[PDB]
Amino acid sequence: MDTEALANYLLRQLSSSQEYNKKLLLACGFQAILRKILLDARTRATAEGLREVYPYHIEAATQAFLDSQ
Amino acid sequence: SIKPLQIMDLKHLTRQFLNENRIILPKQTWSTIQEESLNIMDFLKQKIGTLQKQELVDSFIDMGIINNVDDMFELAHELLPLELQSRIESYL
Amino acid sequence: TTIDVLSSLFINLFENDLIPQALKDFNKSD
Amino acid sequence: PWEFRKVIQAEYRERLPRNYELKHWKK
Amino acid sequence: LMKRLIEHDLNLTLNDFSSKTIPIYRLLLRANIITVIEGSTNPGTKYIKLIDFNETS
Repeated sequence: MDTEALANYLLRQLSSSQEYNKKLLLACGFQAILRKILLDARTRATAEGLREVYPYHIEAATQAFLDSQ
Repeated sequence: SIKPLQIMDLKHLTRQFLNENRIILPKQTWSTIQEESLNIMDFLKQKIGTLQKQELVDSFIDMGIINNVDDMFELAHELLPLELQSRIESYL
Repeated sequence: TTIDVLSSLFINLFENDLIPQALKDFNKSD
Repeated sequence: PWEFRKVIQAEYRERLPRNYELKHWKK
Repeated sequence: LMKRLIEHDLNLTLNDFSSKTIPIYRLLLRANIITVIEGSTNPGTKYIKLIDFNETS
């Protein structure tokens, strides 16, 4: 699934070069924020210390993300 | 509800991201990221209700992802296929 | 994210605008 | 008095968290 | 900037790259020949250089 395919997804839920660039940048933002959520999940996984990023780590990452944004 | 995005698509996207930082994900973790992607998308629609270059750089700065437009097209370079980030550079 | 804005606005509308509109007209028409 | 948009501009700011940035308000 | 990139000097820093030449650093980023060093030593004045073509491994 391409980053421009993520832009296509955001286009499908949202609704030509200028709009193309706008939607590509929106896809960049969505991808970066997904990466941020996963990175904060890894950070929470560091606090607990077991093998892998169990689901409540992504959960806690989302609450911290909302509490800071 | 038609909003959800597939778990396999998230797997394919995050596989490349694992190389920049190796996140390892059990199953229910995949299901929770898929479920909370809906909340993330709604929160983004709140944060970004309309698309503009100044608007998107300001939104991503507010998000803490970047510090300036320089960081913004650095992110675009590291997140987009080669020709595209040049196309966006023409837009900035 | 806006449920008790919606209901409060509706409830606020009725006692703030509707209720006095008929009440004053009802009082006037003796 | 009738216009509810002016009321909501005050309601949302107290409603949502301060760190919940109301920089952009969707239609 | 070229006589410094060719020698791969670490003094190639984005604050030394003028506003007129920061786009050239962006072009080099697109080229990806530059080792994209996320310099943690010093913020803002990030040090970036080309991968040394002379280094056999």
